[PDB]
Parts: sequence; structure tokens; C-alpha cells
Amino acid sequence: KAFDLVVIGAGSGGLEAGWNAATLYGKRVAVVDVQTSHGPPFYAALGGTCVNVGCVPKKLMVTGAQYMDHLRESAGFGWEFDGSSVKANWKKLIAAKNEAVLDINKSYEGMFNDTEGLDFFLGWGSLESKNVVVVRETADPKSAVKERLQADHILLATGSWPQMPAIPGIEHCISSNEAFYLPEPPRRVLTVGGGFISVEFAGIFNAYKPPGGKVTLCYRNNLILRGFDETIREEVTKQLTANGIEIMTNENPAKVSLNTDGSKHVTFESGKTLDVDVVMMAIGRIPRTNDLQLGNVGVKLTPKGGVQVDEFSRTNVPNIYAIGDITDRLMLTPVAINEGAALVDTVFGNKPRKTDHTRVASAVFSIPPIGTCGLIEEVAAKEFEKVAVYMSSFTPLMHNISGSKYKKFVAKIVTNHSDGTVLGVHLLGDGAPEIIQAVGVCLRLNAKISDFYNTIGVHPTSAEELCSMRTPSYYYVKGEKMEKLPD
Amino acid sequence: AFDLVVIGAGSGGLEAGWNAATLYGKRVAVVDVQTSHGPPFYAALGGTCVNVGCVPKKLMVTGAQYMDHLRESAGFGWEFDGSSVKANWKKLIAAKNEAVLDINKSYEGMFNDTEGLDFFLGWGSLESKNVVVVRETADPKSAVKERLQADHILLATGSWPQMPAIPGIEHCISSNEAFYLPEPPRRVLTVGGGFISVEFAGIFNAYKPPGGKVTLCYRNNLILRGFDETIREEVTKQLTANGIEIMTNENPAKVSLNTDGSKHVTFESGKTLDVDVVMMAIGRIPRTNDLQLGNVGVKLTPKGGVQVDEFSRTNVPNIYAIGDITDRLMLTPVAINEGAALVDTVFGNKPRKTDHTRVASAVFSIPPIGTCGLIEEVAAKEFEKVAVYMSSFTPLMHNISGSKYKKFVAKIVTNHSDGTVLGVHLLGDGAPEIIQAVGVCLRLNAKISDFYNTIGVHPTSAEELCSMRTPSYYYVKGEKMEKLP
Ligand SMILES: Cc1cc2nc3c(=O)[nH]c(=O)nc-3n(C[C@H](O)[C@H](O)[C@H](O)COP(=O)(O)OP(=O)(O)OC[C@H]3O[C@@H](n4cnc5c(N)ncnc54)[C@H](O)[C@@H]3O)c2cc1C
Ligand SMILES: Cc1cc2nc3c(=O)[nH]c(=O)nc-3n(C[C@H](O)[C@H](O)[C@H](O)COP(=O)(O)OP(=O)(O)OC[C@H]3O[C@@H](n4cnc5c(N)ncnc54)[C@H](O)[C@@H]3O)c2cc1C
Ligand SMILES: c1cc2c(ccn2C[C@@H]2CCCN2)cc1-c1ncc(C2(N3CCCC3)CCCCC2)s1
Ligand SMILES: c1cc2c(ccn2C[C@@H]2CCCN2)cc1-c1ncc(C2(N3CCCC3)CCCCC2)s1
Ligand SMILES: c1cc2c(ccn2C[C@@H]2CCCN2)cc1-c1ncc(C2(N3CCCC3)CCCCC2)s1
Ligand SMILES: c1cc2c(ccn2C[C@@H]2CCCN2)cc1-c1ncc(C2(N3CCCC3)CCCCC2)s1
Repeated sequence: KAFDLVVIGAGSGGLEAGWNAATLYGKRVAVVDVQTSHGPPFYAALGGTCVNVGCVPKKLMVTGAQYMDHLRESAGFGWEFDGSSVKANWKKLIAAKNEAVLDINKSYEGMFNDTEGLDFFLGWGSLESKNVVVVRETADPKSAVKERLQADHILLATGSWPQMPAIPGIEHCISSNEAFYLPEPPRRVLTVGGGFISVEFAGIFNAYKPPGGKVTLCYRNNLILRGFDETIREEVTKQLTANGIEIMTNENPAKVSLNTDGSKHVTFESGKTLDVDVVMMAIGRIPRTNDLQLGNVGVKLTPKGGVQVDEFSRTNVPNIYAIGDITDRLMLTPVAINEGAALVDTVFGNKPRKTDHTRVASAVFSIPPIGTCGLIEEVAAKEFEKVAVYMSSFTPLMHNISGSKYKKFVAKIVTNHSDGTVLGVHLLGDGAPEIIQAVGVCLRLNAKISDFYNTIGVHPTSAEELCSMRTPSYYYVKGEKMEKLPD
Repeated sequence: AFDLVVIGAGSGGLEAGWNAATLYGKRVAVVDVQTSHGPPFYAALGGTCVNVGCVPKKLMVTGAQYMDHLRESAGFGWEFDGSSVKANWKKLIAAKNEAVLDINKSYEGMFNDTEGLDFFLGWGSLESKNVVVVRETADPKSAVKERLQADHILLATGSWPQMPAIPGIEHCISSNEAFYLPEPPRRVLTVGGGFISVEFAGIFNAYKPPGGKVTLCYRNNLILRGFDETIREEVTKQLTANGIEIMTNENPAKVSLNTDGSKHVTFESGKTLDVDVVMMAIGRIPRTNDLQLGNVGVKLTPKGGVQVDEFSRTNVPNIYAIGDITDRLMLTPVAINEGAALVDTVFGNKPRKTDHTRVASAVFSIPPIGTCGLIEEVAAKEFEKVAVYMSSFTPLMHNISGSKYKKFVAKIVTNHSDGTVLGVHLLGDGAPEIIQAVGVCLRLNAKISDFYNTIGVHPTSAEELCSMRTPSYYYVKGEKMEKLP
């Protein structure tokens, strides 16, 4: 049992690395994971966090939640039906999501069965020595050895895990992992955190809650979605509120106790209280380092806690590499994929390649959604003497007719005003995740604002607003926001 | 005494007029036959796109998409009384009419509030090289209202539905009248394979009353000529899957009235069909007849467009033509771009010409199309080595929604000598929005490697464009083969 590559973690990065090494370069590859399909007790599984308890099921569930808006919005276009007959069956949503994820699990299991030199091992991987991965029955080092895999190269690709704050009654709370399997939709739920997971699940629960229900999102600071464009952070807050979600800023739970009926009594640091049926912690995700026994071989962590790597994903230990969320950088599936492919090209393909972590496009599947690529203006204004911001914002016509007039589309382009180079593009509104993909290609080509406004529009779309902005709306000069340039 | 007289207050004409008055302080007259949408002349102030084109058709396709949303919601756990469901066409048209009227009124205000920018109601024609006559009707013998003296004349009158010369053609409508049908037809035949026929087949399919049937006929073998061929076949299948009957290699030979007022269609093959509405959508032709072009000698192309050069100049010195009347790319953003460039050149001292290559466009079919640049059989004739990248897949949601037939198709066509992307063709939800920034990419001469070294946004349909690294097949000297020699 002597492999060219042993991958610990059969997820977005690990599977891309293993498949490429086996099929592009003829190498003998072992991949370790703890389950062959989604769900409790370990949640993630073959396919990784995105497939099993991440991007794939959450996108299905947001899609389900959007029908609340569609069914109401249809009336402005003449659709008539018994509005009081409308009900949402949560069990059906979960059951259908489970079937779709399981189809992917089954597909990947067929990939392993049929692909030469690509072998799957069920169990918990850890480092025994610099060239041996041990696979045990459980995450505990005292559990029994199942096999010892001799490895010329070892790839750490175990992902991240939900961070749970140490408050009394944390044990009465859940994370996103369990939210994917709730037996009933909560009539009242508190999602804790201001990041994409809290926001995305707020909108899911808001659509499936039974009558008399309320979704509350809380966030420790003043404005949700830190790191996103500030106009969009503010507009999403308004459009969430408009759809019935209570957003509770500058608040943070201090404890949770059980009510007589099994509901949860939340007390915030402020002294406020709230009764909910479910408390979902989504305050962050931390690199999954705890079970690998990295200290056995000396693999170093960063001051933040991710596995430390260079730009070629090398740890401090020769022939041990790390990619994806365990490196605690950009926690995105396509970045883990790109890193895995680059690693295998370099190590086995005599084709050195490194992942570019700038100008990466990403999305938030709030309702409506966010699509973004590159720098927000605050960040550009620190790196560039003259920054211009082009901004267009409006409720689309379709949504004046639908009756969802709160659904303002936002398009913003951030440039280095010295040569017009586009530094960032930020979008809020229907179709934004789809619009922004090719924008990432544009930024990788160093597009300037004039390449956008001299491209002929596609009409009628939201995307054509990106090609309709010729004149800055305002500027940052040496960090100072101002409407007109000096002089 | 006008710097510029514009005949046609549409997409191209209003952009030229506004820019000439507000950017360069010029004195501008703009003529159109109606101040607000609808019968009898359909187009009006704002043009075809505002009144009976892109804007109302997009609203109506959006309405039609609810038929799919209501049905697909069930797979995600939504229930409601299906027998209570009605698609109320009258409400749809009423909401659309008010949206269009709002824009009509906005442009009316533009004219009332902008100095140097003046509107004249009536029919414009060329009396002489420097005079536009405005009459009460399209009849050249109708009464004169105004005679506008013009340093420069802009022909921007658009295009008009083509109608075949068959007995009974008068009982057939065009897209113009479809926007104003008082009731949704139970049985409709749309005639033609182009985008308007396809888009309206989807609209009628959603709003038809019980017992209804939409039939689309096309005189040749495969609809949507000029679009990527993989997409033509697959959109045919997905229309069929949603209950539309596609009747290829058929063409109406005559139409008569049944005793209930419905239409009896006889095809050249001798087949017959009874329908409530026959909608002819076989083409749009440049709208030249009423302009009395023979007065001043403006030359036409063999196919009826006003001949222009790259700067939109006719053969008569201070007479120009933009938009659909030039019979090139009949798209609103192209007409807008031609108008703005023309004004920059004539009045701005910055010669600008419209680039008509690599223009992104869409079809709001259900499912929709997004396209930019060359299809592969055209590229194969201009380039010695062509690579075609192709991916088809089912979006995640349609493993749940009950609409398994909704395959997404992504195709990239390149010059295989240097990897330059010559065309991108998309079929599936999101495609019109995806393709806009693809147009920017092609203007930057993106190569295929620029797409596949860009990191995906996940999960989206658009990331498929960044996930194709190896040609599926090639054309070498115009010959299709799976592998290069
Ligand atoms: C709710 C949620 C939504 C998300 N939505 C998006 C989205 O829309 N878009 C996006 O790009 N990203 C999204 N992400 C992030 C994305 O899921 C991750 O960035 C991606 O999965 C990281 O891939 P990875 O290869 O680093 O590890 P993972 O994909 O997490 O795979 C790691 C694997 O390691 C296994 N494992 C762990 N410990 C061991 C061990 N000791 N031995 C063996 N196997 C082990 C786990 O079972 C798991 O299968 C989301 C994440 C979450 C939680
Ligand atoms: C059903 C349909 C759907 C369409 N959908 C799209 C789409 O989604 N996207 C897209 O980009 N394009 C679309 N188009 C095409 C778009 O409408 C045209 O390309 C665009 O309007 C052309 O602009 P123009 O300046 O050439 O003329 P138009 O906008 O057609 O304006 C011409 C104007 O001239 C007026 N007029 C005509 N003759 C005279 C005269 N003698 N005197 C005075 N006034 C006169 C007419 O009333 C009209 O208002 C669609 C067209 C149709 C018919
Ligand atoms: C599935 C199933 C597969 C095989 C091979 C055999 N069977 C089973 C067969 C299929 C038909 C009948 N039974 C391969 C697969 C793959 N799915 C995805 C794969 C990619 N990535 C690599 C890792 C996960 C992600 C690489 C290729 C591009 C897309 C992403 S490889
Ligand atoms: C299936 C499915 C695949 C992909 C890529 C994406 N999805 C989609 C699935 C859906 C969920 C997860 N991803 C690839 C496949 C393949 N099937 C067979 C393949 C091989 N040969 C190649 C020629 C025919 C035989 C390759 C060599 C080893 C096995 C045989 S590659
Ligand atoms: C288990 C196993 C599950 C699935 C779905 C699939 N598989 C098995 C998969 C597929 C084959 C092998 N792997 C879901 C579950 C659960 N859903 C809810 C669970 C409970 N709690 C609430 C959620 C967290 C824990 C409530 C219900 C009673 C038990 C505890 S356990
Ligand atoms: C409307 C209405 C307008 C005015 C001016 C006054 N009033 C009436 C007033 C305004 C406040 C209350 N009522 C202007 C307009 C215009 N609408 C669109 C115009 C643009 N394009 C040029 C024309 C064709 C389309 C101009 C360039 C930007 C893009 C759109 S100009």
C-alpha cells in the first residue's frame, strides 16, 4: 500500500487533486473520508462540505424559499389562485434536497470504483510520520487502525468546521450542519452572525416558517456582511427587513436556557431577551486541524490557526501540502478546486502553477442575491491615490409591477482613476451571481471602465447597467471621499 | 431652421436627438406618428422597443415564466389549490400598457423640458435634400402640418413586420396586434422560426385558456436560423417539452374565416389547422416606403435597407440613416450606439463608428438564449482551425423541480491557432444576463485560457464557461472532425 499521493479529506480540493493526479498523470492515489454520503453523525462526507452541507443543499433550499416571492409576485402579472391555500412543506424540501445530494454521493462513489489508481478509504486520517497516513475507526487516536497508507506525498484537505461560542446553554443551539436536517421548520428562529451563512439561512427559514412565525438575525456589530460593499450591506439589510426578517444589530447572545415547552430563552449581553424555537450559530468557521495529529510530524499553523502554506501549498514539512479551508484564507469551493489542480500540476506535471487569490468572484444567495469580484472602495482607497466609484441603483420595472418595490438593484464599479482599471464590481439583485462570473474574466484581463461602457448592451437586462456608466458618481483622493475631483 | 431633423422618435433617433441638443447645444426636431403606444400605428414616441418590442415583450415573458414557477414550486414543497389557478391575460396587458404609457409620458416630458429639443406629431418624408415634410397621414397627398428646414436629416424609422402574399393574409396578425389581443387565444399558430415567433409561442403557451394549444410552424427544417445549431435543436426539444407543437417544413398557403370567427389555415402541404389567432412572424423589413426617398435619391441596398457607410452616411451629403432601417443588426442597443456615434461625428468633432462585430444579444424564449460572436459554421469559413468547446448539464434545481428537460448548454468557439474566443452561445435560465460581460471579454480579445484560468463562482450556470479546457471537436479548413490531424 505505497501511494504517490494520499489525500486526507475527499472534498472540493482533495477530490480535484486526487482525480487530476490519477487521470492526468497516471499516479496512484488514495483518498480518505469518514462517510460515503451526507448527514449525521459527521455531516460532511465523500464530496466535501459544499456537496453535502454547503453550497449545493443551501442553493437548493434558497431556490425553494424564493417560491414565496414568486407566488406572491405572480399576481401583478395576472396570475390568480387561492392565496389562503398556499402552504410550504419543509419535510418535502429536506427529502428532495437529500435525494439530490445523495445522487452526487453515489456518482463520486462510481468515480472511485471505475477509475484506475484512484482508491477510497473509509475512516479518519491522521499523520503518523512524514510518509505514513494512518486511517483509524474514529477521530480518537486510541481507536483501532484500519490501514497505514505509505505516501510519497500527503495532502491535507479536511476543510473547516462551525465555530461554537462558549456561552452557557450552547448545547441547546445548533450550527448550519444540523439546520440541514431539522425535522420541522422553526416558527421562531434566531440566526446568530452577520455573514453569508446566517443571512442565507435567515431567508430560507423565513419562507418555510409556519404561521405566526418570525425570523430574527442578530449580529454583534453595526452592519451585517462585513467585507462586502457598504451600499449593498445597507440595501440587503433593508430588503431582508422588507420581507419580514428582524435584523438585530449590536447584539450578541450571552446565554440560552430551556423553556418548559422545549423552546429557547435567549439572553443577550445587553439584557434583552428573546424566545425562539431554534438558535442557529453562524458566527464563523475554523480550520479542521484538531484530528490530524499534525504535531506528530511538526506541521506548523499560522498565528490565526490555519495550516501554514506557501503560494504552492507547501507546508513546512517536505512532501506535505495543504489546500482549501484548512489554510484559512478564502473559504470557497472553486478556490480549493483551483489550489488542488495547481498543486498536482506542480508536483506531478512538471508544470509549476499557483492559485491567484485576488479578483476572485463570489456570491451570496440572499434574496435577492449578491455577486461581487475584487476590491470594495474602502480597500481600494488605501492602495490607490485616486479611486473612482460608478454607481447605479433602482427598483427594476418588473418589480414595480410585481409589488416588490423594495427590490432595488445595485451596480457599482470601483476603478483606479489614474488609468481607469477596474478594481472591483459589486452587484445586488436578481441574477447577480450569474452576471458576475464573466466579470471575473474581465478583471483577469485588466479591463478598464471604458471597456465596459464601449461594449454594446444586451437589452433588456440588469447586466447592461454595467455598460451604461461613463461618469464617476464620486471619488476617493488620498483616502478622502468626495463628489468631485479637486480644482 | 434645425441643425438636425430626426424622422422616428425611437431607440436610435431619440439618442441622436437628445445627444445633439444636450451635449452640443444643437437645435433638434424629432418626428413620430403617435405620442403613446398602441393601435393604429403601434410604435410611437419611444420607438418599437418601448412600445411593441423589447420592453413589453420582456414583461410578458416574465409573466409567462410563472406557469413554470407555479408548477416547479411543488418539488420544493409548495402546495396550493391548482384548480383555482387562472392566468389573467387582461390584467397582464393592463399592467404592461401602464408601464409603457409611463415611458411614453416620460419622453413627452423630456421634450417639454429640454431646450433645443422639439417633437412634431405626424408623418415625416423627404421633400428635398433640406426639407422634411410632416403630413397628417402616411398618404403623400394628405394635408401638410409642418415643413422642417434641416442642415442634417436623420432617417430612423425602424422596421416593420413582413407579411406573405397569401389569400386571407388580412385575417393574420403580427407581433404588433398580439400586444393588444382582448383575450388570450385558445389556439394559436405562430408562423416563422425567428426569435419573435419563439418568444410569443412561450407567452401564449402560458396564458392560453383550458383546452388550448400553441403551434409554431417554420418553412424549413430547424427553427432559429443563425443561432448555434446545438442550441437550435435543444430549444426545439424544450419548447416541445412544455407543450408547444413545432411544425417544421410547413408553411401557410391560405387562411379563411370559420363561421365562429376562428381561422382555417391551409398549408402548402395540404394539411389544415383551425386556430383562434394566426401570428405572422416571418421577418421584419426596413420601413422605407412612406419616406418618399425617390424625391432626393437616397440609395437602397438590394434587400431594401437604406445604404450607409461605416459612419451611417447615405449617398446624399447631409442625410444619414441608423437603426433597423439600415437592415443590419436589428437591435435596440446597436441603434442607440449608431445614433450616438453619428452625432459625435457630425457635431462633436470626434469621428466615432459603431462596431457591429462581437455584439451580445438574447432571446427571451423559455428557456432563454444568450449569444455573442460567431457560430461555428461561420468561423469555420473564416479561420483555418476552429475549436468548439461544448458542455451540457442539468442545473441542480431541475433534479428536484420536475423539469428534467431543462438542460443548460454552453458553447465556446475559438480560433484554434491562438486560442482567441470567436463566439459564445448559451441556452438556459440566466443566459441573457451571463452573456453581457462575455461581450466585454470578446472586446478585450479574451482567449479560451482566460476563461478556464478564471476561478468559478459556485454554484452558478455561468461557471461552466470557466470549466472547459479541451475542445470537444474542431473544424480544419471547414471540415468537422473530433480530433486534429
Ligand atoms: C453552509 C455553507 C455554505 C457554503 N456555500 C458556499 C457557496 O455557495 N460557494 C462556495 O464557493 N463555497 C461555499 N461554502 C464553502 C465550501 O463549502 C468550502 O469552502 C469547501 O467545501 C472547502 O473545500 P475543502 O476541499 O477545503 O474541504 P471540504 O470540502 O470541507 O472537504 C473536507 C472533507 O474532509 C473530511 N474529513 C475531515 N476530517 C477528516 C479526517 N481526519 N480524515 C478524513 N476525512 C476527514 C470531511 O468529511 C470532508 O468531506 C459553503 C460552506 C458552508 C458551511
Ligand atoms: C417584438 C419585438 C421584440 C424585440 N425585442 C428586442 C429585444 O429584446 N432586444 C433588442 O435589443 N431589440 C429588440 N427588438 C428590436 C428593437 O425593437 C429594434 O431593433 C429597435 O427598436 C430599432 O430602433 P430604431 O431607432 O431603428 O427604430 P424604432 O425604435 O423602431 O423607432 C422608429 C420610429 O419611427 C416611427 N416612424 C416610422 N415611420 C415614420 C414616419 N414616416 N414619420 C414619423 N415617424 C415614423 C415609428 O412610429 C417608430 O416610433 C424587438 C423588436 C420587436 C418587433
Ligand atoms: C463521476 C462519476 C464517474 C467518473 C468516472 C466514472 N464514474 C462513474 C461512471 C460515470 C458514468 C457511469 N458511472 C467521474 C466522475 C466525475 N465527476 C466530476 C468530476 C470532476 N471532479 C473530480 C473530482 C470531483 C470533481 C473532474 C472532471 C470534470 C468535472 C469535475 S470526475
Ligand atoms: C461521468 C460523470 C461526470 C464526469 C464529469 C462530470 N460528471 C458529472 C457527475 C454528476 C455528479 C458529479 N459529477 C465524467 C464522467 C465519466 N464517465 C466515465 C469516464 C471515463 N471514460 C471517459 C470516456 C468514457 C469512459 C474516464 C476514465 C475513468 C472512468 C471512465 S469520465
Ligand atoms: C440522520 C441520518 C440521515 C439523515 C438523512 C440521511 N441520513 C443517513 C445518510 C444517508 C445514508 C447514510 N447517511 C438525517 C439524519 C438526522 N436528522 C435528524 C436527526 C436528529 N437530529 C436533528 C438533526 C441533527 C440530529 C433528529 C431526528 C432524530 C435523530 C436526531 S438525525
Ligand atoms: C426623461 C425625462 C426628462 C428628461 C429631462 C426632463 N424630463 C422630464 C422631467 C424630468 C424630471 C421630471 N420629468 C430626460 C429624460 C430622459 N430619459 C432617458 C434619457 C436618456 N436617453 C436619451 C433619450 C433617450 C434615452 C438620456 C441619457 C441617459 C439615459 C436615458 S433622457
